[PDB]
Amino acid sequence: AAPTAYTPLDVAQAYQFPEGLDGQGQCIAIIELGGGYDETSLAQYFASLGVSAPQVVSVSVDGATNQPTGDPNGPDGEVELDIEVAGALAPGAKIAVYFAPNTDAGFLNAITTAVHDPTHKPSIVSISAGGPEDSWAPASIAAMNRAFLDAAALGVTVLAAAGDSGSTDGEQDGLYHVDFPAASPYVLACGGTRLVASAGRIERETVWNDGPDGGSTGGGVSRIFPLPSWQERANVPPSANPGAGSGRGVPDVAGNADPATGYEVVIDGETTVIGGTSAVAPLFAALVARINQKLGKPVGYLNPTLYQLPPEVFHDITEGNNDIANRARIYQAGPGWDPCTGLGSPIGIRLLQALLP
Ligand SMILES: [Ca+2]
Repeated sequence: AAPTAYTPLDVAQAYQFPEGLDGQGQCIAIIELGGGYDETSLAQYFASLGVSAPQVVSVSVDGATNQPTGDPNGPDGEVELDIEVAGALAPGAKIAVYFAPNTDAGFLNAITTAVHDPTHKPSIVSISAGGPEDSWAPASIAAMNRAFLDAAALGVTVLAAAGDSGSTDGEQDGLYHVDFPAASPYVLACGGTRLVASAGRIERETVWNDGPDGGSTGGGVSRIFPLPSWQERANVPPSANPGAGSGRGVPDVAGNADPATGYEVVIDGETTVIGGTSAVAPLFAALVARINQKLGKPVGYLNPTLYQLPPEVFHDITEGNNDIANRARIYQAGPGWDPCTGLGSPIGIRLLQALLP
């Protein structure tokens, strides 16, 4: 009931991120289509958490640059949240922030620029929500999906927030929708939960759903991408939309996103609390950076592997739903993979152990 907040370190601790690793030698690319960040907030924040501040650099795509508007409730909130969560948890990694115009081509160009970047050479790319998959021009979906396929072939991991408006994803057309890029089978789709945790244990973790007013995690069944071969044993249900039909299930994993149990951050000089699935992609980008550091080689495309690992690697979320439109409870969490939280929240050290040869 009482709203709370965690520093990113608290959340990493709850998910048992592997100790002694900080992402040294890795580079995490973060895609942004607006706003900016200021060095003052970043320095104050990293100093406050006691971590050595990671190097953060901006990359201009199609003429766009780092331009904070100064409004803590504007786009700077998302930009600084992304950098602060990733940087606080993989402080040994270099962070490259790619700014592009807010257009389909700018978004595509930022991704490809990051993936093929010979100067920054990122091994991981973190992206926020981009909109209901069926609101996208088909040619844009194809181009974006190919960019993700290329990243997978190149050994670059791509993570994307699943959305903040539940199973309907902000549309009021009487249908359920999943968000893109999360829906691409080549992206690690990140859903959201409400986490109640302390240093040594998770007291409770449920689906993030604060109703129409407070938001809810995206999740569902794609109407564009077929059910991947590697996801056929996850028990993805048919789409809830009349006509049903199988399709790629969203999300793949999930982590704390509820603003009511949000992240303490500093935006435009102001200490405040922010949530949303935009926090989850960078959170897990940091985990992957630590794992890549230990393995000595990037894990790249992880989806097929994740779905074949033993379930002990994940914390299964079984309670809650992401319906903020009606009383049907579509979709609902339950034992095993579900369309609200996927495989659940990863247990960092067990995931690393499972990936060690
Ligand atoms: Ca579950």
